[PDB]
Amino acid sequence: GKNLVYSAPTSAGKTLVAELLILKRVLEMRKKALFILPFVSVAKEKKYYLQSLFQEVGIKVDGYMGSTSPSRHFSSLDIAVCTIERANGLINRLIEENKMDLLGMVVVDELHMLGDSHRGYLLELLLTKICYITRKSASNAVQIVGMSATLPNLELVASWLNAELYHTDFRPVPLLESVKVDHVVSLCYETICDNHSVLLFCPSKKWCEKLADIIAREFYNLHEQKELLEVMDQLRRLPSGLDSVLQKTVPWGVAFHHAGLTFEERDIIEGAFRQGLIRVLAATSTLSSGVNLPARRVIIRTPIFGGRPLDILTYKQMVGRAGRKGVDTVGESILICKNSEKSKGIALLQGSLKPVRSCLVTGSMIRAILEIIVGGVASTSQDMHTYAACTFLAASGAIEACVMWLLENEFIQSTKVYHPTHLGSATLSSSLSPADTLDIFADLQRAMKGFVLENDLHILYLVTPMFEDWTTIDWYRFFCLWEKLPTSMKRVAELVGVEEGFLARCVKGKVVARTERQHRQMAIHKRFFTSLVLLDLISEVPLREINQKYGCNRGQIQSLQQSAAVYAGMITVFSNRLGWHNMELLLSQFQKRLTFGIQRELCDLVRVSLLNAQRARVLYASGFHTVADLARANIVEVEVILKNNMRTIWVTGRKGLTEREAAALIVEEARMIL
Amino acid sequence: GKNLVYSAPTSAGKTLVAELLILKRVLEMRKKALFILPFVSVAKEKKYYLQSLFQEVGIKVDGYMGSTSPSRHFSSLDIAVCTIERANGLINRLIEENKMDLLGMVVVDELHMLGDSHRGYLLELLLTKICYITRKSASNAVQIVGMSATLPNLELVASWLNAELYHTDFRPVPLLESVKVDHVVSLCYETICDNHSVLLFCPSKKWCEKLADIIAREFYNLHEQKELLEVMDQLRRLPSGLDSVLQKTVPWGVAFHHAGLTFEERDIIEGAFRQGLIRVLAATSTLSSGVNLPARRVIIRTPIFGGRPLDILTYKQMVGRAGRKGVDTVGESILICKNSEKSKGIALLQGSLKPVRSCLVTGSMIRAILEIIVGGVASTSQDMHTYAACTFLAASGAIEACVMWLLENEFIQSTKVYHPTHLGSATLSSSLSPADTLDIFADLQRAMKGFVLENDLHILYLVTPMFEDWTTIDWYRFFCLWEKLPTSMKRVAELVGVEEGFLARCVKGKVVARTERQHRQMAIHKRFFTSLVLLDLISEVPLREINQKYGCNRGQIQSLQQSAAVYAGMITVFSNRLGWHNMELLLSQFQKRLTFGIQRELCDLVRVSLLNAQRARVLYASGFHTVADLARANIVEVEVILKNNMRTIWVTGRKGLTEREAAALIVEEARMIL
Ligand SMILES: COc1cnc(C(F)F)cc1-c1cc(C#CC2(O)CCOCC2)ccc1C(=O)Nc1nnc(C#CC2CC2)s1
Ligand SMILES: COc1cnc(C(F)F)cc1-c1cc(C#CC2(O)CCOCC2)ccc1C(=O)Nc1nnc(C#CC2CC2)s1
Repeated sequence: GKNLVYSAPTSAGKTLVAELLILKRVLEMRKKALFILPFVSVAKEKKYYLQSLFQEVGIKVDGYMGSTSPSRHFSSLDIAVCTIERANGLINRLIEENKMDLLGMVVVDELHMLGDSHRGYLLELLLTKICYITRKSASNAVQIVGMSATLPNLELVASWLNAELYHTDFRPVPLLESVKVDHVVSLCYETICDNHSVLLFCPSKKWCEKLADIIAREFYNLHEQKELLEVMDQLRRLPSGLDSVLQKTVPWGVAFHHAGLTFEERDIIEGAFRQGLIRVLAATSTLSSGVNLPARRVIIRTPIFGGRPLDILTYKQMVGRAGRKGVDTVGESILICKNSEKSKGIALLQGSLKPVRSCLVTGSMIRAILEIIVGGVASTSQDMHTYAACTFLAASGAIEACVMWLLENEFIQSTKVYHPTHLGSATLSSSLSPADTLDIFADLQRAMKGFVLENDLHILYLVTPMFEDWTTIDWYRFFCLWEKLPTSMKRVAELVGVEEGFLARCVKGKVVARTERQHRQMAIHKRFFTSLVLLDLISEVPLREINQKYGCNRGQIQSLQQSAAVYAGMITVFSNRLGWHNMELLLSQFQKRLTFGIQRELCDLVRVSLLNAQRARVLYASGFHTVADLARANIVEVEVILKNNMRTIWVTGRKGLTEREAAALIVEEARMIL
Repeated sequence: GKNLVYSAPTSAGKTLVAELLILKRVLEMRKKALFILPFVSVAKEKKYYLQSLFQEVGIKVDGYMGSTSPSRHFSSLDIAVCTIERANGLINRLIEENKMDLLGMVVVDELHMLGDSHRGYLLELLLTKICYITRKSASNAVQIVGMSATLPNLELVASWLNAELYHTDFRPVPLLESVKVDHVVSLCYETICDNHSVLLFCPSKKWCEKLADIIAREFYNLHEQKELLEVMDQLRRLPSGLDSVLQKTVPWGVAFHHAGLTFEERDIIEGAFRQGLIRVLAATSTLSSGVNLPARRVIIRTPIFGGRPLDILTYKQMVGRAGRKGVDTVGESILICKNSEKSKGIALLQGSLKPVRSCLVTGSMIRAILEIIVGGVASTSQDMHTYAACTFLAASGAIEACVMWLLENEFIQSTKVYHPTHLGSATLSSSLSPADTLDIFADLQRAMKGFVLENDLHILYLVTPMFEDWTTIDWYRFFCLWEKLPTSMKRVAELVGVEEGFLARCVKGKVVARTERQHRQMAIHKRFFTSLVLLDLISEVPLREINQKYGCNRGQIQSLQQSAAVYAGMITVFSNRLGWHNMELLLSQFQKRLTFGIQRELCDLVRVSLLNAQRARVLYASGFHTVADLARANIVEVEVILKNNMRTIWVTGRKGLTEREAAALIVEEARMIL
């Protein structure tokens, strides 16, 4: 229980050590384990893997990722496979409730993210709080396990965490590198003739689509069918339908995988590839940091990705997916270069990843100071410097500046001793960034004076996140929709701040330059467009209909859905902690409605993990209006309802599931819910 | 008519050459002649002097200064004694109306203000426009005469204006500067016994008052009466009454003069000092650049003014007031010093004033570009660079940045010819700075959607200027007034943006730190406090009642009065040019009501220059409700009304006026108006 930080090339079973450590710790100390994964997809994959592995030892495994959360109290859980942001929230809530002693270990995967990143600082703060609380109260308190690629300063991280060090560059499939100067037809032909699949990464999404189409054309012209047809049918029965280009590419074992698709389509392509059924997949940069998806031959189209040299970490994690342990002898990754790109290619071939930074006036420091002060762990400035000493920045004078920033904005109160008033406690328990909480407070307080209850648009405007640019807003379409809007929605539009003059400016004049800080007025109209999209989402309209009506593809629609669900949950917690009972009551339902994009009727019927938003409606239309009603039904009835030995329906973390047994698991899990 | 730029010490008849030049030009060419003065008080004094000097030659003199404007069309005028800002506005209007050829000369006094100052850049833009128009369209077009103290780069100014150069250090009363460091009573006794006046310059208002108090006390302990009693009675019957400290200081030949007093009290004190009735006058830095008030001996309290060494220009214009031409032989300017202040004093005794800068992304450059483009004198970048060359900055590449700034904010439209749209023409005509015109547009547009006509407060909030901090707001009193406000005024308070939360924050907690640009919300509450003060002003409540109710002294109240009058006129012109007829109609009355602080009924009755706000009320309450009704009245009637050979009433630019002939002039001017 002396902590641990180790690194090893992926595909070497590096998570094996972590799984055994979780087993030993949870079985001996009977304490909790937090498994922190960087992204939601890998988080779900790991959650299902842990569930499958450990279901036989009477141990629960349920994770806090995305907009979801375990259906059971955290007390019953034994392993929590959460994400970085939600793991930080978990740590903050545990500190607030004075139950840190319940925690037995915090396993962290992909520790290299702790450096330069928009979410690495959350990991740094989480680990810093663990170290601080462990040092203040005492050698079996809380173990930390870390995983990553070859880190130049891995020993520095181990010293920071007071953990052992273990780094070995061993992989069952050695990776060979000998540059030999598109000329891809013969290469792909000789790769396929060897009975091997191909994974090729492209810089753009349209470029990936086009390359998949071209490769399908090559294979169709020049040169199992049952499983391919099964995958085709699986793709067909989806809310968003089947892509035309995907339609003409899939039958030839060639397809594409980009952020434009929906999560279900991406899952279908990934699962098809893992079986070898897809012989060519044109992916993008996102898949590099996605689920474990090995391929004998990996292809990288160009060192230039998005108008800049491809990152060394991205290249390393792309090449790490070259070779299969147990069936391959040697994998291969090829980076096609050019005369001008030869220098970039040779530069990327050599050199390890850059050193890990700290990313700590800065919003991260204000966040950390708030966390410690309102967590009741660093109240007096005497001990608050020990926390700064515990940070990775120290291990590798802004505290006074940030502390003042919190008192100026009434986040904390001074008495020598600092305390939170109500926005410090509402900000920390809400897991909202203190910088944006001022705007959130101002907007919510304004809404409660003049709220519009005719429709859900005013509630949607308050749970609409604009922390990132999900899509390039089309302003002519937006103006047309504004013209077509009813009066009920226009009332809320005027209330929030949307002006017809600004839309008139944008429809014809170029995007107004937001040079001045006071031009958050641009963010208001983007937020209103997003809120209209969200209203269409929760009105249960098809993804394609929204895509044509607003210009946002289905992938961006789903990403906005997840962001709005998480933001609605966060705002609900904020309002609950601020004592805004009517606001909390209005916002409580919306988290699930955004999560699933369903109407108020289906909220109870989506508590079954096996019931989608489309499957909730067909079961709801048939006459099942509640989980209890589902619990009382024959398998054959739901089977025929769904139909109106070969696998068609798709669900996350699935198995050899067919329509026959799919209905059986709906009632079985419905019974368990009761 | 070859322009001219000359410098000479004040108190040497340095304006005689200028008066001669205006006389000759106006009589020969029969063309107008502006006379730009820096401040409103000196502008009024010069206007009255020119009126007296040229009334016998059929030359009409009436200036555009402060919140006032001539009652007759500019066409009838022969000399316009305007201020820097209003002279710039006059030239802009002349350019807009394509009647620039009416101008025969532009005499500029105190040209040293061209350098470091918040109003010098207006002078630079004015002179640059004169030069550009003269050169683009030609020997005797528009003469420019200049004046200043000893200027290190006077020849540079002459070269910029392409004018002559004359610099002379000659004064009839050669000044004898002498710094020296018990005997104070003896020095005061020997100075006063010489039958000469003394002018002290103290840094603080309170210290000036207290020093005058101690000097009066010492004169009393060590101890014409009729004329001093006349001055005392003149001070007595003023709207602000008589100051107790001034009451006990005046009758000993001692008095004080600061911005705290009212314009009428300052005028009375200055007149009494000029006649010799006041022997000792403790003034402040403001009087240094004010009216021509010579003194035999000037004394400077300490070079430390406002926590910093006294300015060199300020010190020079202080010593310039030492010596009377015609009755005195020599002048003395003593600067008492201490051990620590000896170095600063010695530094101030030696050395001339610093060179004149230009003060030209900068708002001044945006203003200049807007003026030229909207005026139709530089529509293409080819010639606009010529205007840049004409500037004093050139004579001693930001245009592209400024032109984009105007296109970004829709001040001008590109076609490559440039034009104004509506806000470019409305911004130039109103003489509003383009930086603040965006906020003004946003606020006025928002008001027209939800205007409150119950009271005059919502109109006042839109004509309240917050370009400077006229007073330090006492937030406890403001909160008390807030909780005591009616509902009609609270409606407008909530409409504009005033929140009880911010007022509560300020009432107990320290003044909130406005570290962020989004915190113009502090300016809203200061503006509302100022608008309440203005509402009490135009409601015709006494100055003392406002001072007790709000904490702002009478001098600050009058300064805010003038600022609000000018801003109301500017906003009225802005609304007129933008085509806002109802807003212009509502704002049209308020300029005069704010100029005089009267009610709607007295607005017509104050058209007589010889009628204060108090003199309009006593005549109105009697039954004279119109200027025409005044024209039909006997002198004895108005005299008895005023009562209910002694010069007891004060009026600007007065003469041996008592209540007997004061009534006579009221009816005489009433007839002239008709
Ligand atoms: C109150 O906070 C949430 C509420 N609800 C949801 C859910 F509904 F989605 C998610 C959150 C959340 C969102 C982000 C985030 C984020 C972004 O990256 C993306 C969205 O926009 C802002 C930035 C980070 C942390 C949290 C969070 O606190 N998680 C937890 N939940 N239970 C917990 C417990 C417990 C007791 C056992 C001890 S800890
Ligand atoms: C439209 O502008 C005004 C309207 N009305 C008043 C009056 F009612 F007060 C004053 C102004 C004004 C204010 C400032 C100013 C200023 C500050 O320093 C102080 C206040 O806040 C902003 C900064 C500067 C210029 C002007 C102005 O244009 N003057 C003129 N009037 N007729 C003119 C003519 C003509 C035809 C013969 C050719 S030119």
